[PDB]
Amino acid sequence: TRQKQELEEELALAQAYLEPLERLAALAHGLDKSPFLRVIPFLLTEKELPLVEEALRKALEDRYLLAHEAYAGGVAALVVVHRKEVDQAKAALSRAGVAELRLPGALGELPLSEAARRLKERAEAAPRELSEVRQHLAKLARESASTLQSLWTRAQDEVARLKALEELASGRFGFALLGYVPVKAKPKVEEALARHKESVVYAFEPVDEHHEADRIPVVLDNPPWAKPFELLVSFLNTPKYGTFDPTPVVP
Amino acid sequence: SKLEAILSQEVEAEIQALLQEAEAKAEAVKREAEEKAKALLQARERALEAQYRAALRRAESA
Amino acid sequence: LIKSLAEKEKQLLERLEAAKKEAEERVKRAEAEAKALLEEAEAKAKAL
Repeated sequence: TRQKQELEEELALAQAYLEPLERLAALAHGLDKSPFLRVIPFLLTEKELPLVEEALRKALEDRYLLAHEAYAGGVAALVVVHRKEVDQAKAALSRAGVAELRLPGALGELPLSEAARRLKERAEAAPRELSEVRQHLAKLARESASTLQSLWTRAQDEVARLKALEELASGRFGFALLGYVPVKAKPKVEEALARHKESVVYAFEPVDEHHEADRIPVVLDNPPWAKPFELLVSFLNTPKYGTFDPTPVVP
Repeated sequence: SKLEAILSQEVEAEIQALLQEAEAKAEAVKREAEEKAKALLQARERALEAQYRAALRRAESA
Repeated sequence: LIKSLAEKEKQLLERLEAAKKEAEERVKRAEAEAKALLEEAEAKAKAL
């Protein structure tokens, strides 16, 4: 998921700008990185070429080759005079509205010929890796999801047990804890706690009555003819263990 | 084009400055080698002439 | 028009190679002249 997501980043930035870059590479095959004149590239809008070429008219008019040949989806306004002349004319053209092709990756960080070759390489390579990484993630799903969600269940069990383990009270030779059990769960807890050391001592207290009774948990326990309306009566809040069980009147 | 001919003229000016500096340094090298062949031809000739004279003085004294 | 820039860069590289060979030619003729002057001085000195 590092590899394919960054691959999709590079492929999305590549496929949208293959053909203007290859076009300016075929246009600038007489100067790749020649050390006399920078090549101001601007993939611009429709036929308003004089509005951005006014800076070139302010520059050398009988020289300083600047035009947009083809690929009318975006007019490839290339400007080429010199170093400082093209820099100042690019400043004036940006005052008229212009921007140079300075993108991330390899296209807007290297010379245009080899960068266009690298973009052709990524355009011819990347859907193969698209398909193969989908195939390998499908295999990874189909033969890893079972054991990883099984250990997820195990991890949730361990975290639940250890975070509930701090709800006790102890010093140095023993602990004590308290809990609440509904009365139709007494034989299960009794046979479960019959396992331990010398059947360590339970206190099955009948709960203290309705005075000082707000901390008591509540359940519903309705007969099974009226059972499936518990969600419909429990959209609202819950009673206070001493409030009437409201659930049979709705059936 | 105009700036085409300007850049071609700048390349010609660089070649011209290069060849003029090469001519100047080659002239200086052959000049100093000429003075070292000169003044060495002075020194060894005067030394050998003085050796010949001192040999004649010692021979007539003997 | 692209071939114009290609041929111009090619012939400018050719002119730079020619100027470099001309400078090396200056250097090697000057070395041969210095060698000839040393040989003349040594021959005249030996005969002298």
